[PDB]
Amino acid sequence: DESEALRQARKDAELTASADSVRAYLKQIGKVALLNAEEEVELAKRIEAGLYATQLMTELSERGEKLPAAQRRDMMWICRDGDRAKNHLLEANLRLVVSLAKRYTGRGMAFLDLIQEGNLGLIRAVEKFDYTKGYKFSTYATWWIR
Amino acid sequence: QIVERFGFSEIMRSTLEKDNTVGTDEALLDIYRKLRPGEPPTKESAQTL
Amino acid sequence: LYRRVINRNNRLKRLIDLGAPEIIVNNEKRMLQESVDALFDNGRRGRP
Amino acid sequence: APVTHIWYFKGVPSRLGYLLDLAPKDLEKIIYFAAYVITSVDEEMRHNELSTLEAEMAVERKAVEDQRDGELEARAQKLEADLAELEAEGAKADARRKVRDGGEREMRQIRDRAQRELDRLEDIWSTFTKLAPKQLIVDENLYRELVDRYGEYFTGAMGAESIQKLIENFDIDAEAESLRDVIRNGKGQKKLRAL
DNA sequence: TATAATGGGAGCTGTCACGGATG
DNA sequence: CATCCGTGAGTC
Repeated sequence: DESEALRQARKDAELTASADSVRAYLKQIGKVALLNAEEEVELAKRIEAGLYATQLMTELSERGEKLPAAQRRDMMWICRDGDRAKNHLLEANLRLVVSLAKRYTGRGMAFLDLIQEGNLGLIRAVEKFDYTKGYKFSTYATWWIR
Repeated sequence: QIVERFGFSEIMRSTLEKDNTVGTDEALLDIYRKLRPGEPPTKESAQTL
Repeated sequence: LYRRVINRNNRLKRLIDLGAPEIIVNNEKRMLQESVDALFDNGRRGRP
Repeated sequence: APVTHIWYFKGVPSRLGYLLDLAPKDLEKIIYFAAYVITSVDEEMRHNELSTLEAEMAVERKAVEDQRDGELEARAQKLEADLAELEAEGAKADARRKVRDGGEREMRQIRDRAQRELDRLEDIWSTFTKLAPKQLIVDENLYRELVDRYGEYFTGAMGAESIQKLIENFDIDAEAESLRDVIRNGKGQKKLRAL
């Protein structure tokens, strides 16, 4: 079924970058896999922890005193992982923006400028997301991207 | 069927012989690869376009 | 054409400061490159 | 973020491409974010650890090979065992041929899946071994693997600013004389492009 | 601004004669 | 010596 030829011919195509600037961006997004409903919940959990460990140290830096070497580092890793989870959620639902940015085409503003401004809303959407409500990420996102 | 319909000529016999690859899958993949480089070739995405 | 560059230039600034993933930030930079190029010489590279 | 003047890039012959001895088609894939480019590499640090790095990479290839040879064995065991279990049931010998060819198909995939891993690990080691400025790493998953493994040993960037750096570390006087030596050599085609 | 929603879309068509980079 | 891209092709 799966020939060696196709397996080679698949990596040959995917590796080559098309000339179209719109197409090239579409190619990039398709790499990341769409998120499961509960997979979204995990990232949401992570970001909260990450976004929270950040709010701690922020005000502590102004007042002065800092955590010990074992606490701060442990605290710091959540901050990285939290900021990493945020990027993972933005990359997964990155298709979502492109889905409803194609409709506003031909209104005096370029497609790419629309997708970007849409992505820009998606970024704010991922910050104020709450996983306590049993709603998928896709719904609270849409209202923010439009 | 290629030999049947276009066999009355030597220029088509000379073409099917100099043909690089054979196979229905391999032909679609080949055309796909030359039409739109940059996109993953499924046996279903080359049949479609 | 000026308006296109400044618009995308100031979007790059927001994206950089928001700590946006490289996939979005790079995309902006590319558009900016094409934006500035379109201003200097339109149609030279790609469609006008 | 920096951005290249389109006049000195697309204008033929490509002035930037002539300057950094970079291919016109390779210059595209860099400036417009389609392929990463090596900006600098700590060649000394690579050498001082080259031996140690070789051994580490070597263990991985083995650890991959060892699972392959073990996984293949377990399947060969179950192929032979199942072919005898469908023999104790008394099935038609032809119905055993389907099962026989099935296993031989499975083992082939196992051997191939591991082979792609080895070839990936091979192309990784090769690329890092022969890493130098002005190289284009167009495959992204390689570059990522290349960074996570040996990120300490080279400076890799992408886009217009990466080209900006190349121009900064550019030795005009040196590249000038080096081209003059190629001019002193009789060989025409390479003297043409050097002229 | 909390149901859920996740990879675009028009191509453009009838030159001509030439130099330079590539074959 | 023959292909591929870019730049020419009268004035009011």
